[PDB]
Amino acid sequence: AMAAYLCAPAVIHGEHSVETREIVEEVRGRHPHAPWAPRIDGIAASTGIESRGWMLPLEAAVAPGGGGDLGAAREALEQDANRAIAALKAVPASQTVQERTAPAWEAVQAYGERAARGALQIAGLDVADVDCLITSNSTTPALPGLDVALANRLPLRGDTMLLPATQWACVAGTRSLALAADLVAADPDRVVLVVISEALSTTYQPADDTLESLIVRLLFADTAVAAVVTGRPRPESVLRLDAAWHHTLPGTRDLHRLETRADGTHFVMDRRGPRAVQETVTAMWEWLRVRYEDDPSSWHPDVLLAHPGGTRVLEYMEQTMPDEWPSGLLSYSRDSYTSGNRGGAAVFDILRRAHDAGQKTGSRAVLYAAAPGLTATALEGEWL
Amino acid sequence: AMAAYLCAPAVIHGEHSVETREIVEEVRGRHPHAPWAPRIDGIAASTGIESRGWMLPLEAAVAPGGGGDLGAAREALEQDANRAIAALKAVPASQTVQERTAPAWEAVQAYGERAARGALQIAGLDVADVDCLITSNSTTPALPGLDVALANRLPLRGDTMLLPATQWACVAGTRSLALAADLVAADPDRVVLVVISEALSTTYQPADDTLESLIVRLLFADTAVAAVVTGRPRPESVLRLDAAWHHTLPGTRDLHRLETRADGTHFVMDRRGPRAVQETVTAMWEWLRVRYEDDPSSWHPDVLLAHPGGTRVLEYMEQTMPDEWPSGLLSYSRDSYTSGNRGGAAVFDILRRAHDAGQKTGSRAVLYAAAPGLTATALEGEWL
Repeated sequence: AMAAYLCAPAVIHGEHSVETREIVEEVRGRHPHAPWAPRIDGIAASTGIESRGWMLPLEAAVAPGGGGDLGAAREALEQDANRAIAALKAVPASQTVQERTAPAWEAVQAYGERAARGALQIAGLDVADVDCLITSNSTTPALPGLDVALANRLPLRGDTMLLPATQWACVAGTRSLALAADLVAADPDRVVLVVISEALSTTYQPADDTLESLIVRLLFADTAVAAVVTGRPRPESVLRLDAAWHHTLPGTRDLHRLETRADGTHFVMDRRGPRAVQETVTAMWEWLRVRYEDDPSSWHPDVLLAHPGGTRVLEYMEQTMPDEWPSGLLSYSRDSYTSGNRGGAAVFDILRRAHDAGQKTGSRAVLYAAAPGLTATALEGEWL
Repeated sequence: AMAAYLCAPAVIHGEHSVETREIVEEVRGRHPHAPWAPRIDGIAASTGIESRGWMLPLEAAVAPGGGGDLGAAREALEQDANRAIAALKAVPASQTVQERTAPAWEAVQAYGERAARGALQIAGLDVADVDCLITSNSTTPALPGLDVALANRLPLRGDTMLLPATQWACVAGTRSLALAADLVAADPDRVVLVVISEALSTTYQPADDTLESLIVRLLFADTAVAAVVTGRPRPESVLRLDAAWHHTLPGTRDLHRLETRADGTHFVMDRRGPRAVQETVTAMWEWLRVRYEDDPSSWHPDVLLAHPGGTRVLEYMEQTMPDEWPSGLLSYSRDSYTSGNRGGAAVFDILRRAHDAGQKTGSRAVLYAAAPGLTATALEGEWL
C-alpha cells in the first residue's frame, strides 16, 4: 500500500555556537532580582547541553531594537518636551516582531538553500529533477515563504508542486515523510524534496520571566535539513518507508503553543506536556504491537529514531519498551538532544546521526515525532 | 492518471456587513489631510463593491488597542511625572498583533467549523468518515492552527491525517484540490476534507498611508469554505478533476507580500502585480492548448472558475480567450468580486455560485487561481 524510498538527509547546524554558560550568564545579567536565580546552575545542568548552534549570534536576540515614532508623542505633549522624549528614547526597548524576524528569515532561506543542495547531491540528482517541494518553517513569518524562495534560488522548474507549511513544528520530520510517501504513491516517477529550515532561536525572549522561560532559552538549537523521497529505489536510497501512523490527543491544544506577540514569537510550555506525549508513545507501542500481532515474535525494531521533545520522555521510552529490546536504540536520539532541541529538524538530524554511525541492511526502523497541539506521526521502515 | 471527485462546496460569508461607504467615510475620518483625498469617490467606485461580509465589525479593526507598560517609563523618568505618563496614555495607540489576531482567530475557528460541517452534510457524510484534513488560513497566526482546532471541535478521528497551511493564500482553492487529488490517488477509499477559513480583514490597517492602502481596505472580504474530495464517485459528487497545472514566475516574490508587523498583518501590493499574473493566464491558455492539440477542435471549456485577483485581470482574460468562446464564462467570477476579494476562499465561492446557478452534466470545467510569490495552480475537470 505504501512504498517510498528515502536517501540520506543533509544536516546543516547553526554556525553561531552559543555556550550554555553564555545563556546562563546572560539571563542572570538580564534579571538580577528573581526567584529562579538559585535554580540556574541546577536547571541548566539538567539539560545536558554544553552548547548549541544558531543561525544568529546570541546578540541578535538579546540586543535592543528601539525605534518609535516619538515625534507624535512629543507634539502631543518646547525645549523641555524635547528633553523628555529623549529621556524616554534612552530606555532600551525590546525588538519588534519584524526586527526579530528579518535577519532570521534571511538565515532560514540561506541554510535551507544549502541543505536543499546538499540533499540533492546526496541523492545524486539535479535541481531540475524535483517535482514536488515540501517546506516547513515555523518561527519566521513569511508570505511568500521558504518554498518560493527555494524555487527561485535553486532553482526549481516553473511547474514544480509547491507545498509549504508553518504549523507542523516538531512533527515536520515525520509528517512530511508521510506526505511525501503519498505523493510518490500517486506517481512513483515523482521526485519529492523535503526541506525543514528552523531558526528556533527566534523564540529566545530576554524579557519573559518564568521557570519555563529559562527552559525555552536553553532548549532549542537552529538547523536546516533536507532529504529526497522517490517512488522508485535508487543506489542513494538509504531507507524504505512501509507504514504511517497519526495520533492527536483531544483537549491538549494549549500544552505547547506558539504565540506571535508584537515583540516576536513565544513558545509557551505547560508542565503536563511531557506527560501528554507519554500518551502518544503508549499509543504507538500499541500500534506496532497490533501490527505485529499475527506475525511471529521475530519482528523487532532494530533502529529507533524518536523525537518526544526531551530527555525526560526519552528515559520514559526506554522503560516502556516491550520485553527485552536493545539498550542503545535512543542512543542517536539522546546524542541529538545534547546539542539542543532542533524541533522540526530533529528527526532528520537523528536519522543522519544514525546513518553516519553505520546501519545494517534489513534493520527494522521506526521514526517518531510529537508536536504542539499534541499530535504525533510515526513511520515504520526497513533500512537498505 | 488523476481521478478525484468533488462534492459541492459550502460557503459561509462574514456576518458583519461593511458598506463601502462606511470604509470610505471611515478612512476620510482617519486621515483628514492627504493627497489621496480627491481620489476616494473615484477609486472606491472602480471596485464595483457596494458592501462585503466580515467575521468582525469594522470597529474591531479601527478601534484603538492601547496597552503599554508605562510604569517602567514613569519610574525611569513625582506627581508631575505621573501626569506626564497619563498624558502619553491618553493618545490612541494602534492595536498590537495579538490584539488584532485574538478575536479573528476565534472567528476563523467558528466559521471554519460551520463550513466544515456544511461540507460534510452536502457530501452526505459523517465527521468520522474523514481521513485527511487540509486547512488554509493566512492572516491569523496560530500554532496549533485550524486543523487541530477542527479535529477537536468536529470532531475527527484521532488518526486523521492533519495537513495545515498558512502560506497558500489565494491559491488554496486550487492547490488543495490538486493535493487532495494526489491523496485520494494514493488511496481511493480516502475521504479528504478541505477547509479554507480566512479573516482577511486582519489586513485592514487604519494607520498606513498609500494609494494602495485604500485598495487593500476596500478589496477583501471574510469567508470560510469547505468541500469533500473522494477517490470514488458519490451521488453528491458535483465535479470530477482530471488534471492539475502549476506555474511560478521567477523573480516576482515581492509583488504581493504579507508582512507581519507588531501592529498586525499587512498586505503590500506592487502596481505590476496584475501585469505579472497576466503571464500566468497566458501560460495557462498555452497549457490547455497544448493539451487539446492532438484532440479535435470539439474540446471546449464550458465553465471557467477563475481567480486572478481582480476585475482588471478578469477583463484581460475575457479578451485573451482563443477564437470564439462563450461570453459569460467569467460571470460567476465577476459576480464573486462584486462582494469582495475572498482570497483563498474565492475559488470555492465561485464554484458555489456556478453550482447554485445550475450546470449541465458533461460541461468542461477549468478552475484557476493566482497567489502571492506569483505562483498559480489550474485544474481541468468535467461537471457531473
